[PDB]
Amino acid sequence: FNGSETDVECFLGRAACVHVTEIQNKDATGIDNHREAKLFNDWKINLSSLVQLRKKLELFTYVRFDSEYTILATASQPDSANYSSNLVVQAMYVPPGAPNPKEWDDYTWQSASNPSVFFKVGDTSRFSVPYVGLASAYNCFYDGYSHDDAETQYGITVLNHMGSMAFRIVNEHDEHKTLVKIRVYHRAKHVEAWIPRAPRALPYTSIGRTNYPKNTEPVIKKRKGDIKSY
Amino acid sequence: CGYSDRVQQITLGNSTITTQEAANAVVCYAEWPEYLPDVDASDVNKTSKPDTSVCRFYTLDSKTWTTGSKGWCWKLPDALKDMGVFGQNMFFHSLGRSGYTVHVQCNATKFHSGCLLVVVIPEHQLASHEGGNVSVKYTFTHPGERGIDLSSANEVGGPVKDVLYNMNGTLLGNLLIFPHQFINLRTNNTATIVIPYINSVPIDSMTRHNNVSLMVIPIAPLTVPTGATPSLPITVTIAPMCTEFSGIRSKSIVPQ
Amino acid sequence: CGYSDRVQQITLGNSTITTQEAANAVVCYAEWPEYLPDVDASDVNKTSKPDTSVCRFYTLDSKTWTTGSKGWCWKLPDALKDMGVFGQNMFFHSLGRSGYTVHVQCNATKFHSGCLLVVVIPEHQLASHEGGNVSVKYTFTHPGERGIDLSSANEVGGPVKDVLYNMNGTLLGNLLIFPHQFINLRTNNTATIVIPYINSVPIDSMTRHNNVSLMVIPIAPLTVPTGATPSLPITVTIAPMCTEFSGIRSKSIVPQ
Amino acid sequence: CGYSDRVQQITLGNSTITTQEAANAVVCYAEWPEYLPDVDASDVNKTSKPDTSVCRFYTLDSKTWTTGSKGWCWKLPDALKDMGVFGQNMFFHSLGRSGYTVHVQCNATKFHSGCLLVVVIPEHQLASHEGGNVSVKYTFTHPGERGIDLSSANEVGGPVKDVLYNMNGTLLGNLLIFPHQFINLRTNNTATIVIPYINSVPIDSMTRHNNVSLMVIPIAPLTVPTGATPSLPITVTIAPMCTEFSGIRSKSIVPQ
Repeated sequence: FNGSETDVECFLGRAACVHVTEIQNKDATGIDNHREAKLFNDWKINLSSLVQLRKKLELFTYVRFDSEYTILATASQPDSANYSSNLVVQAMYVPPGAPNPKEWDDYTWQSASNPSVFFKVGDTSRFSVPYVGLASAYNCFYDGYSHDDAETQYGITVLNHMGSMAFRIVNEHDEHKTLVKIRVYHRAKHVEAWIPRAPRALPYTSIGRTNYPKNTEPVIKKRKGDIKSY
Repeated sequence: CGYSDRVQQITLGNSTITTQEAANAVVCYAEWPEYLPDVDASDVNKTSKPDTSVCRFYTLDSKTWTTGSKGWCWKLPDALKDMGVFGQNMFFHSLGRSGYTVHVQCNATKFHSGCLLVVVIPEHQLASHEGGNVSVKYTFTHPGERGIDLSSANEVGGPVKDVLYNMNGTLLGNLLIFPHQFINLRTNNTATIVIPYINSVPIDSMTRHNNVSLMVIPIAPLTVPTGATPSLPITVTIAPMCTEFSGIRSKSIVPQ
Repeated sequence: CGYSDRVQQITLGNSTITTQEAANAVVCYAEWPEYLPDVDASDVNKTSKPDTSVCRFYTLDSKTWTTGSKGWCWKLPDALKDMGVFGQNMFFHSLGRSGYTVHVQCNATKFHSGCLLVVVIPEHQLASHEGGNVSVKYTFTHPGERGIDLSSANEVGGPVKDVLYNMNGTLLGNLLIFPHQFINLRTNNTATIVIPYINSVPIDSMTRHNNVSLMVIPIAPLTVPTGATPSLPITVTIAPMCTEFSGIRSKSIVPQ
Repeated sequence: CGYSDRVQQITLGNSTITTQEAANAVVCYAEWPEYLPDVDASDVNKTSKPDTSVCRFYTLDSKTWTTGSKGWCWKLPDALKDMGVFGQNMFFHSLGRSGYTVHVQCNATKFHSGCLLVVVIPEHQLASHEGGNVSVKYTFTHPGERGIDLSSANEVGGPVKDVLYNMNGTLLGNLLIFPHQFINLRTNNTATIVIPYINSVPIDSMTRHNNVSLMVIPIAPLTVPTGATPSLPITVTIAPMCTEFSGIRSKSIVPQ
């Protein structure tokens, strides 16, 4: 049938929870909790977290996306009571090949041409980031380092980077506690896949490196008795 | 007259192989090894055409399929590094387009029982012997002409030698959606795979990037009749067809 | 291309045999197995047509041609008694018309030397082990799927096991005016005999009457090369072709 | 259908040989064995035509190619002296014209490794065992049906038995500008040489003059698989074709 059920576009185009995070806004410095998960967060997007622990995309070799990040932010601190008074959240898609913020009140939240959105807490925002790929397809499964020269990092192959999401709060006034949970749902459009690949045996042990984990249990099942079935 | 198998002269440059038993051909996909990545740039062309002098059948060293053997794995564009005019074009330039034609032949008598699986795996990333958040540092990956040599040659620091996971985490009988052909000693003694060029970037360095791993692995063990030698040879020949390079009128000398 | 022997799918009902080496065919006489005993009775027909569902290739048990072996003999319409829909049509009705097609196959390697004689003998009356004015009481005649089994299985009260007189008083090399074909391990490994229906009465009970004895007998002894097994298997398959029965809209149940 | 080698009935007189494996034919030169030495003498002819009754395939004794064997040599018009109607025409007349057709066959199984060289040498003068200013007195030259039998049968007074000098002073691998064909047990088992008549005088006595020596010699030694017989047979048959004699209505009786 020519029905979009078992084709590739329906196959990968569902929206899945990636990158649960939890931020707040307190003060300039205030109480010494600034850097780890508070006042801002950068993700450095990678579908390597929870696309069923990298399976359906790893079934193919070469893909091309057109992503739709739908950021669902919510107020973990009782929104029913308060902790939501115009709590405007700022998202930001920092493209690959651009500097990353590492502070809440930092210059690259307001800089030039960095796509940033603002929405109410407890509401959503829909994106459409086009195919930001260095290669003509996303090399999800690549053999080779970056150079025999200086060589950027290692065969993680972050050269075909997709982007980097940044989330922060524009608010003030340390007298109180708030907490905001942000949950982004990636969805891929117009997915064009190439070069089918045999599936993995184990759940993985690394991102980027196609390593199979040590100390394994048997992935295949013993016969219930002998070759004699039933 | 009688049997008329395609065993005539495939002579090509310095290479005059023409050793074909049951000369049936399986190509990787519907795409043949094709030269042109585009038409033109609306300009006069001095395009690097080495197909007149790269299309030789560069054979390899022969490898001895014993009963206690597990498999062999060569990284295909980097197996031919220290050899041929193709290797000197590989170091001499940087970037090149290379479609390959791989002809694996196994000498076997009528009396030998066994089966082989040849398989061409595009962009075969490797699994480490460490098996953690580290892999081989690409010294142990592609020795060239010697292969990874999975048959009971275990080592430390580089790739794993586990044959069921085929350095990939995948599964052995599940590997056949890659291009493949079975060498059945009842039926045939050789196998041919026609490999077109495959990369998301149309032109690429083969010194840096390992396009293809080639694996020949025994699925069924070889049972020779007793009183014979418990070893059979595997010979693999590569004919890089419709091969292109980039560094036209540019490259002077780089020694390594 | 090359050798193109008739080894294609002879699939027929539940049977998909298609094992033919040198697929030459010898029919019994000039008459093929033919359905119609007449045209009509100038009347509308509900004639029993089971050829849609009787024409399966009902194989037998395999029998091991050793060096010390003499022969095997099955009574053909009564060999298939406890088996198939044909056997249940045989007890279920009484009278039936059954032409047969017998395909005897012997697995043999290139190295085995010997010859067999298959022979189809119409109305083969038996000679007793008593050899007087008494024969077998038709309990020891047709065991079904097991045969008389002439190879050194001597018994008392029933038929003789003498192979030169072939339970007939006749002579071994004189037996060939019956339909026959020689299985020569130099040349072939199988034999086919096409048996049309044969009886002086056009329709007859096969529970009572033994139409055909089938004999496979080794004329030349089997000499295997030493170090191999001194045994070769014989497989015989029966495809009852153009088979007809009489008891239309009549038979309810008879158990036995 | 399939392989269709020319193995059909070459029946000829009392001879019905038709044993041809890979029945390719090499003739000595461009000239076929042809009857007529001229047209006529402008006169009515009673020309001796024995081709109706001389063209039989007169075979020889078989000779056993062992591993320790060197070669065999028959003098061709005088090998057939004590035999056939051709021999009685040879003593019965004096002069005759005889073209020959020599078919050397070697029985060999698939498992035997070796090569033979047949060679037809016109006017093969002999080298003596004395090796001086004397040769054989033509008693030890042509025993007939037995040959010189070079294989380790050394003697005194007659020809040498040295196989490299082939009783000629010539050299073994240099011998092939004479008509020849190699019997390679991988490829063939027999050889045919078609010998037209050759002499500077158009008609000549074959009792006096030895036209042709026929040599069959093993270039490569025969390696049988162990456990088999270390001997293979050589059978040579001569069919004198387009054979003519001179003594028409002249010869009464000469006994010897």
